[PDB]
Amino acid sequence: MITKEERAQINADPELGAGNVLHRLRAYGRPTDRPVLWTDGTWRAPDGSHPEVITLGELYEYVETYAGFYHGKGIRPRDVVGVLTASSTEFAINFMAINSLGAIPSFANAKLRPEIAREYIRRQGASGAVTDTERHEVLAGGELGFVVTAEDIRPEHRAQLPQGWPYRHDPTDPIIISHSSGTTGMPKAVPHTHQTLLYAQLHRLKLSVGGSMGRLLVALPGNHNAAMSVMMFGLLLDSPVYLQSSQRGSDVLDAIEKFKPTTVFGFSGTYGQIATSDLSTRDMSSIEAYYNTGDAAHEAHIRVLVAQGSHEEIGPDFKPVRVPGSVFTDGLGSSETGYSIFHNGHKPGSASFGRCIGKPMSFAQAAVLSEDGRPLPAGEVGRLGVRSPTLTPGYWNDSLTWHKLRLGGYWLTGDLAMQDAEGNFYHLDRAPDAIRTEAGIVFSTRTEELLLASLPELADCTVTAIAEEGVRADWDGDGVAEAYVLLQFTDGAREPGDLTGWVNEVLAGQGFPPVTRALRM
Amino acid sequence: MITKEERAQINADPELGAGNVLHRLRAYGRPTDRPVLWTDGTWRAPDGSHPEVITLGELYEYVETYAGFYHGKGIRPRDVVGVLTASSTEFAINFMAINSLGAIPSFANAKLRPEIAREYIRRQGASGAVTDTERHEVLAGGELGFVVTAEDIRPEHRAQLPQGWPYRHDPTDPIIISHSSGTTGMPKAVPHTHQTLLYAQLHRLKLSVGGSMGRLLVALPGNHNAAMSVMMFGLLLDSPVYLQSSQRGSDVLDAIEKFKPTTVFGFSGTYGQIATSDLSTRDMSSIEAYYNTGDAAHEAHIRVLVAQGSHEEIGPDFKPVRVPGSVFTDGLGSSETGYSIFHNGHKPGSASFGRCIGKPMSFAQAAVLSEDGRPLPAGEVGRLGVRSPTLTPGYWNDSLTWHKLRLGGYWLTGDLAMQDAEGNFYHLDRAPDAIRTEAGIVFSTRTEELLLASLPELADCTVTAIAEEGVRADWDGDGVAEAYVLLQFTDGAREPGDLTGWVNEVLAGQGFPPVTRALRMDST
Amino acid sequence: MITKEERAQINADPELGAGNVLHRLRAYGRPTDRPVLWTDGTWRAPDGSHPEVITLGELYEYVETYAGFYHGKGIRPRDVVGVLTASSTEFAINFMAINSLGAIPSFANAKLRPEIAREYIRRQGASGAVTDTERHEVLAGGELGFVVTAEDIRPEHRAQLPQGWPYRHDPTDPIIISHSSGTTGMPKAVPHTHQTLLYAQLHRLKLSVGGSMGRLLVALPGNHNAAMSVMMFGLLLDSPVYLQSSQRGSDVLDAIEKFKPTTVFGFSGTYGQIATSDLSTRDMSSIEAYYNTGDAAHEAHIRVLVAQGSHEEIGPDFKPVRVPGSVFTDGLGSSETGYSIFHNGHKPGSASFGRCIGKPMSFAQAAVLSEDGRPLPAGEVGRLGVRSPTLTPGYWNDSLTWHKLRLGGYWLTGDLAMQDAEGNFYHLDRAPDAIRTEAGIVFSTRTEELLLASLPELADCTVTAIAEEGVRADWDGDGVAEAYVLLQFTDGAREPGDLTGWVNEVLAGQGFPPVTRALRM
Ligand SMILES: [Mg+2]
Ligand SMILES: [Mg+2]
Repeated sequence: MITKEERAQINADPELGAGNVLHRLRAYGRPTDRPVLWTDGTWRAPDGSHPEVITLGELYEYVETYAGFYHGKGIRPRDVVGVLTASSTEFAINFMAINSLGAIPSFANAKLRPEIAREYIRRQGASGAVTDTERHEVLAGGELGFVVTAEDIRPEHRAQLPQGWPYRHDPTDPIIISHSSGTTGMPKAVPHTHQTLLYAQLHRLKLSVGGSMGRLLVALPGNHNAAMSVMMFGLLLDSPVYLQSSQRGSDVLDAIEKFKPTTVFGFSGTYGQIATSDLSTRDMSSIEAYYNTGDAAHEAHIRVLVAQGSHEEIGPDFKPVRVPGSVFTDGLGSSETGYSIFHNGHKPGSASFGRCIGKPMSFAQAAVLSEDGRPLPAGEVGRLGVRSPTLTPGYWNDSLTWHKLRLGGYWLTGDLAMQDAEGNFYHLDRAPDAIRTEAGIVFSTRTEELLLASLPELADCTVTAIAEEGVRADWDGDGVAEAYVLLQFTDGAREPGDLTGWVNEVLAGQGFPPVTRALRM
Repeated sequence: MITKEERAQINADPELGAGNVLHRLRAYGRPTDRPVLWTDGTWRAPDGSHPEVITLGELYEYVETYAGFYHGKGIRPRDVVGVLTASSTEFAINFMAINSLGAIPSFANAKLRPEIAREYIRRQGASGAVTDTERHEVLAGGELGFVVTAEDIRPEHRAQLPQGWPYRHDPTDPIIISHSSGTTGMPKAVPHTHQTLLYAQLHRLKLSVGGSMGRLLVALPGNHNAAMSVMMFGLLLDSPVYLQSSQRGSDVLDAIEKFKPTTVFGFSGTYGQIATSDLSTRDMSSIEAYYNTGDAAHEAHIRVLVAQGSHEEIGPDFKPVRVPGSVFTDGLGSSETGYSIFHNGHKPGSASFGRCIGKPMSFAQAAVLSEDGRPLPAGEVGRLGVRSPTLTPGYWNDSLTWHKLRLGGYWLTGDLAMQDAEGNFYHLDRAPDAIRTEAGIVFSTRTEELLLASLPELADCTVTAIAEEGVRADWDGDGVAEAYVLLQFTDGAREPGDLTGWVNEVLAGQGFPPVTRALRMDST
Repeated sequence: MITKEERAQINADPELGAGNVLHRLRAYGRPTDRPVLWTDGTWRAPDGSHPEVITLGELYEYVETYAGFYHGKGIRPRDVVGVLTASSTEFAINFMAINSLGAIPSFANAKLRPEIAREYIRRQGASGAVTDTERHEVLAGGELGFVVTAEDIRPEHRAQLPQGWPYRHDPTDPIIISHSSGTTGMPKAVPHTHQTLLYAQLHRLKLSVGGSMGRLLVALPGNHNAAMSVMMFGLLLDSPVYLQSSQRGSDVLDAIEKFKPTTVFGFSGTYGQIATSDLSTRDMSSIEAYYNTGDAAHEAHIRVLVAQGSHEEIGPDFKPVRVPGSVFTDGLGSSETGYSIFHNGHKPGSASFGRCIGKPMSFAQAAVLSEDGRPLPAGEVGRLGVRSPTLTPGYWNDSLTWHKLRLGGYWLTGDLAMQDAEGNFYHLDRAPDAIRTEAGIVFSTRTEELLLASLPELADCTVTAIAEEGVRADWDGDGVAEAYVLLQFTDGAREPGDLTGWVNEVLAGQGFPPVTRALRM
């Protein structure tokens, strides 16, 4: 745990940031025999072993070796080095080592289409790259100056550590490039600086952190910058950090039972698999909070999860009382913002947030923007735009797209939203998921979810637009289209009653625009 | 309501501020015949009459006359001119006309005790002072270069208007002084600049935040800067404002029926009286929202009040829908903060119980401070300090007291508080009302409120700090005092035999630390 | 010329910027029948004429016609429109019209090689380009959406001016892309925003301009952003502005005699070419100031120029008294920093500056940097760094180069420098011109200059480094080379003997490290 002296020590350190957390820990003279992060043994250390618990001393050793190797291969400050791996621990070691020479680690998801990955990295102008074995063939044989794997980095390379190591980042110096998951086409490459990747975290520490933090289980996809964001925060707090790679419910559950984390970090899809598992055989007692990043988690999964473990609340005598149940926090955000900008907590008793994502974090500044970038008054639909010291300085090597996605000084998250009178924001939908129909704007995700939540005989359903030729009828667009729904029943109990009237009865109940027709599958 | 072009004009105005709103209205070319202020007939116009509805152009004419007049009395930029009156509209006219000269109008509560008012105004360095005919004797006969009343200002004085009028304020020039509302002996003079008084207002105007401020009924004590905040904000929005001077529940209620306001602004005492009335006789089909500052409004009242009128909401289709009920914003803050800092809306169905004041405004920044002046981890008790661009530059002519009420960069509100892990703030108590016994600290107003809904046979109780005949044991003091339970039984029965244990069981059942006795005074 | 009330109105305009000077001029109600722009007639107006003097109202007509045209061509905010012309006035009209749409005009020097012009623009992502007649074939027939010239823009297209015109720029919105002169290879595209391109001008407008900017002759190359800077500043001052396209000294001299400027703006090459001319036949009686951007002008020439015209010094009664001579201001600036950061004012009889350049403009921060980005103390040589609210946000679509050119939060000018203990900065040489020897650091240009100014039997000499192939020895390098000075004795010069010991004499007699060898040609 962190003392008050250490807490002051962190806040007093104007050099600390995303490029030197490891090195400031050494400057604080932290105990080096302390085990600091736990792994799923998916990363090969230089000695050939696959460490499952790593001490601060060994972390210095491993990072110095890697840094030595890359200097070896010619890596200088402001060079780009691709990291294409599935292993969270591998992401994290190459992240810190490349950082420490002043070069820029560029995370790619291991499961991009190989031509996409290859060209995604050529466009950054990278000097070379490291992969895991299964991805090695995706980059080797091309134009990169080196394409190595963990087997290539060996203890002798630690002797090549340059004079003056580690690098001394200015706040504005890039320390990572990463891309958001779930995209189509070429992912946009998002850089983050020494200052920005850690801003929100270091803001917390300047006052108080919530839920302590305890033992952190990082089950976020390791290519996402949040994995590094959380991991370094945990290193600073002297909280143990487990770097879980697989986003698969069962594997994460095995991790919870062996690591006994007090806080879990993950994506919706993982929380969903967990909440539909047979939890009655799982020791979740250690858990006190989950954080979810990216798309919001599903309220029925959340209800299953907050029932596990326990959290402390402020008692009536103003002292902590433990109570049954955990706290699941949804955090709307992006790779571009380096942290969540809005927060939505769910306790066991908590009420439905509906579509309300509340107010932005104090350091951020959001708005609902007209098409010409003025804020709209409460009650009107527009583009959600954020301002923040955690915001990226702009897509790597793509100025043109950066500024296309800026409006009135705000970055555009790509969501549609409105404000109420008290100044809370409401997430309506992704802009490209709005369909302009003659009944009005169908929000496809709101529709799909309302339907699935009202008709239990449906196993899935899907809104899809159908316009005339070439017509574009999303939010950014001009035209109109009809919105057809594709249903997928469970085991029976079909309502041949119109289908289309069946589903437009629900939509009408909520005031939603109807869909043109609803077809089974 | 205010149009798109109008708000853009107000956001593109780099001169707009609490020193010149009236003249910026004139600059935006607004219709001069529009009624813009509604009074209660307590202010004497320069023609002798008592107008009840003032239009924008008439308002130019009055403020010009009062400007020319004070100019004729020798008033220059950066002079103080005191304002001791009971009429909210009289506070208003003097505020803008004194401001329009670069001089700092200084508000003082009419009902202040004679020796206090005269001293408070004298230590400011005021060049003079205006009074309503009642409080005249309180300031006259002293060192003020003048002491005047409305009748002393005739139409003729309009021609005295200095060339170059009106003043061009710098953001950091002062435009008001005003004091708080607790007779801690001598009130503290709080100045506010061209920029701080309207900061919150203009920040929400730049972000279109707000809504449901069609007709504003300002029942705040006119001597308090917030009265001018709210009036000017309304002027800017082009929203009828009504300047109710008395906080008699009855009077404010008659105002709700005459003015038909959409938003109502007052101090807690007013709401406390209005809630406990026969609301069946009253016509409140206008009220959508309440605003309350100064004292926290007790939840038992707030629930009576959110019952009236209607307000819009976002229905499931993401369209506005009108629902019965009203919103009761309770915002903390103090005279020093210019605007409320924390906030606490309340609807018909409410759960924001329990001293929880929410989170601070985005432009502001709060903390729960140690004695070393550092922010605590959640769950720990300390002193609540704040930081804000709405904050005052510091107590007028009292720098010693100013820096004594500041810690680690924050201005201390003198409240104790704690945070939950989600960063909400809970208002334990005013630090004077803190008594450290043996077991732990017992919060006094919390020990007085734990005999409300747990020991229901008293119309009041108090906790007192009698240690030695002056040996303190407060939060800031380092000693141990005896906290006490002092009761008040109304007529009937209910009274048991034990004069000590009846108050100790409810305290132990809600986690509280020890009392030590109890008695029964008369009502004297 | 302009009043105090107009000057306060400007200084009180929170919307004034590089994207709407023309539109703010109208908001201020400037008279429209008044001339404001003088040309050399190299630009075809929409009606086919070639105006030589343009009223402010006629300017509104041209820009609106061009705005209506680009609007019907499909140009939307944040689009990029290449401008490839030799006409300053054509650069200027297009810059304002493409601005007003929210689109981004990209200037390119007309003399770029076709294979490079084509690609420089393609890399930006432009939707289209306008060219003068000569350069249409350079971009025509490409992947570009359109390639037009001024013959394509008739008065009809003014009817196409869109709803809501002109654009309302956020301070951070891009409003120009241009590049620098004197580069080899692919020039670097420098973008500037609504608030950076005019920031030094608006800031110096919080000081009395006093009337030294009475009639500006802008003879800077048209593709250069300084030329738009000076133009817009002049417009704001209600100072006539002449847009001379040619940099040939004789053409700028014909311009000086015609327009009778009070302040001239050029590049040192223009100035040199003027200073070496038979000034006798020339009226230059109107000049009170020259201004020179980028590279300092040869002080030899400067002396000849400040000889011309008269200026105004302050009198004992505190009203201005007119004295003979003029003021020539060197200002090391760049495309990236825009204005000059540094000012070196020369007037008649003033002392030579040597290698001093003074202190930076109050709004910028400059430093001599260690290789890890720390400011150095007086005495030591390091890399010259600059921070300024006038700095570009970074090269367009080339994040990689942008951060390669940054150090400890500063932008690198490319120069080596040191400070005296009084604060002033001294420019030693270009970081690629330093030669790492064992004689020490030999500054290529300083050695060349010293020799060519002390032993007058030379017309030119040249210092080059000779080291093992692959070894880099240029400050940025780690290895070492040997310095050779190749001598070119004048026609009939009394070519002596030895040589190596001849140059080593004069260069070691002023302190300079020794050269390895000296040969001829
Ligand atoms: Mg909702
Ligand atoms: Mg979808």
